[PDB]
Amino acid sequence: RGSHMETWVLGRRDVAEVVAAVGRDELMRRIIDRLTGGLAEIGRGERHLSPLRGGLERSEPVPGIWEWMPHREPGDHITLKTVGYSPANPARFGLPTILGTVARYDDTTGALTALMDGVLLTALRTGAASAVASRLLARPDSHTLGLIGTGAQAVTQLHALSLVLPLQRALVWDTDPAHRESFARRAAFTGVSVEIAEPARIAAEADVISTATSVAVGQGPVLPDTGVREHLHINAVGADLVGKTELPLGLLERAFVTADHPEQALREGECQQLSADRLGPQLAHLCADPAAAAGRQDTLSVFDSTGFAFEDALAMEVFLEAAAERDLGIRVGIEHHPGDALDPYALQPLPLPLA
Amino acid sequence: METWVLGRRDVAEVVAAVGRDELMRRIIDRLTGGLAEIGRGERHLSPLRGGLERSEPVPGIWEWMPHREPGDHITLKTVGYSPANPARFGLPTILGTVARYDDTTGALTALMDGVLLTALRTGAASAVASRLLARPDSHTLGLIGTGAQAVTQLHALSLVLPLQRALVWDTDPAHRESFARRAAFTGVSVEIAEPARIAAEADVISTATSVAVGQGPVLPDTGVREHLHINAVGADLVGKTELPLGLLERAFVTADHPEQALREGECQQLSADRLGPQLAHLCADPAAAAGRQDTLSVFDSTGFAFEDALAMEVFLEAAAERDLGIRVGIEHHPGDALDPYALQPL
Ligand SMILES: NC(=O)c1ccc[n+]([C@@H]2O[C@H](COP(=O)([O-])OP(=O)(O)OC[C@H]3O[C@@H](n4cnc5c(N)ncnc54)[C@H](O)[C@@H]3O)[C@@H](O)[C@H]2O)c1
Ligand SMILES: NC(=O)c1ccc[n+]([C@@H]2O[C@H](COP(=O)([O-])OP(=O)(O)OC[C@H]3O[C@@H](n4cnc5c(N)ncnc54)[C@H](O)[C@@H]3O)[C@@H](O)[C@H]2O)c1
Ligand SMILES: O=C(O)[C@@H]1CCCCN1
Ligand SMILES: O=C(O)[C@@H]1CCCCN1
Repeated sequence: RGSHMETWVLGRRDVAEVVAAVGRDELMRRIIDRLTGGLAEIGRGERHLSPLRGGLERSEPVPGIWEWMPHREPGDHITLKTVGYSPANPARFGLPTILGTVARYDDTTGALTALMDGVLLTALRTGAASAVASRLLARPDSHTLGLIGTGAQAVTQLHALSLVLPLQRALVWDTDPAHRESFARRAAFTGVSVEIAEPARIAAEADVISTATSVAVGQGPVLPDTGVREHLHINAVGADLVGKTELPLGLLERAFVTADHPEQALREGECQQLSADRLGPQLAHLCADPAAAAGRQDTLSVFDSTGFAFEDALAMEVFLEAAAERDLGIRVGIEHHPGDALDPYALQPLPLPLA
Repeated sequence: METWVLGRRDVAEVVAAVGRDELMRRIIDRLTGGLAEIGRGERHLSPLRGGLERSEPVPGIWEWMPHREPGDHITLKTVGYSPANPARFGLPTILGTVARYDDTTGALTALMDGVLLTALRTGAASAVASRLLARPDSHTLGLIGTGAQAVTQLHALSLVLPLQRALVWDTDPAHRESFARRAAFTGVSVEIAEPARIAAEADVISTATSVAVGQGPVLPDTGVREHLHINAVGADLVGKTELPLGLLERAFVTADHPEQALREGECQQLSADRLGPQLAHLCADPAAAAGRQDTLSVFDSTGFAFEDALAMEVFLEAAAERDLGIRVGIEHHPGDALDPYALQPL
């Protein structure tokens, strides 16, 4: 009837090809630009924040969560990221803590049209979001980045931030000695000099900090409440379980705090520690009217990052566009579309080879 | 390492390898056993499902349906209800897929079609309820709505009851016209008949319509047989019902998922205290249904992810039997877990 629909699958080999072909820096800039425009759209009321996401707490081996994150563009498509936070992963299985995929469904028919790896895309859009926030809230001559947690997100935090700020040094800490010791290797491609530094030194020297740890519920802060530079900006990225926090309450209460997604942040971000009156205007507001950020670069600021599906949808479109140009991915007929729409058993087998 | 994907050609090859009747029976058996586990408190009903409403071209909804087995895997069905699909697009109303993820690590280990699977487990669920609640000598099936679910309703029921004929109705003439062809494989003779006649003559009815919210009922309260059992299958949007209230109030009603049915099924029209035991309890203790076969009964079917997990497991086993499917490395598992740009050869 209509032309046969199939699901366009970009797995790990194609996603690697997009990175090699576009270039890491260009790909990240594309994501930054698309996020910036989309957040400003939300800030103008032209689009909406994603609905709250849902999830299943897992107790074992270590407390974790598996979430589904929908975003609908009415009449167009529905994006659904499915993603696990499993922080025993790298230590028990050799896997990323964050493992997921992103799928797109036609909003008109419901058909699954595309499916791709969520691991790299997640890391990219999360670094991008910190870059968006830091352009607005970090001093534009920031030279020193601090990183607490030097696992996966840390790599793209450094990368994104190195594209928007004149970073000269990264001072880095992880409670796992092997993970902080390998960071420099992982960070080499950015050109930014790396030094292992304890949290107190990070707090004392950084212009900009990103916290992105797997700290357990009840076990923060990961950055001690000591001396910070007056203009410090922090991207508080770590987040999973209710009860999981990274920053000291005291520090938050001296900061201009902006959430990506306030309803979410107030339940599972750093803002879970705060009453709502202690939040400034949300990131989308700042994107749409950057004058709202006036004077905030020069005093303490916190971006409370939690992640939401709109970010995944935008990043996925960047990937799909680049994959379309470069002829990447496979086409798989996953859904059964019977030749008679009213007959579940109108099934077509694999054609016979020509003998 | 990789994701095992079973597509449209592979599910065709499953049905051929197993046989339509046998595959249905396999699903009926797994569902019976699984429901009984729930009825004994050994497994739990899936959590309430989520959804996004869609207004164009006609009202529908797209839903996500999770089921966790703590420690093995998480099943997620993603499924649309888009009742203009057949007439506008030549696509099924119900269009979905079912994915399996490892509970421990979160990885995506399998992905398959949800269209056949949904039709089969939904037929199966009615067969489960009907074996308990229809007269065992039922010979006449009634169908209101003769779209895709009606096919597997007839099929599954034909396997647990000695059906000789089906009396059928659809508000779309072209859809009631084609039913006999879609049903012919079962050997059950088909006759088109108005809803009042189906109500008077059927031993067992399944309602599975894409009726709009507030436009029920699809079966009139016009006189029924004493022993009638109804599988009330249709549902999607809150405010959608198929049965007349007067009939529900006189019935022994069992729900697949009571909490869900009270919100989205026929049990929307009832209070919790009026329901009989849930279907899981009846499967755990069939003796609890004694005598209900001979009086008016309704199974309020809404669909829940546990049924999809169980059906998916049947497909996976059959496909493993025959090395069916492809394996695709979708997820980027960097050898270096801490490097999202560690991609990936050689
Ligand atoms: N958009 C978002 O805001 C977003 C997106 C992706 C991930 N995340 C979250 O960011 C966090 C990090 O993810 P990841 O992929 O980098 O995980 P990872 O497991 O790759 O890295 C986490 C690092 O934190 C270290 N760590 C644990 N406790 C610490 C402490 N007290 N101080 C310093 N280091 C500590 C671990 O040793 C590990 O190396 C998680 O909480 C995750 O859910 C958020
Ligand atoms: N487990 C469950 O209970 C479960 C599972 C799958 C589908 N469903 C539901 O079953 C319903 C049918 O799904 P389908 O896949 O067969 O859809 P379909 O579109 O193939 O068939 C529905 C049929 O209903 C007919 N119809 C509409 N209004 C009617 C009326 N007032 N009287 C008689 N016929 C009418 C249509 O003309 C169409 O032929 C949907 O609501 C769907 O969401 C339930
Ligand atoms: O938005 C994200 O992708 C992450 C997934 C893990 C939990 C928190 N946020
Ligand atoms: O359980 C199911 O698959 C169907 C999906 C559509 C809404 C009604 N229930």
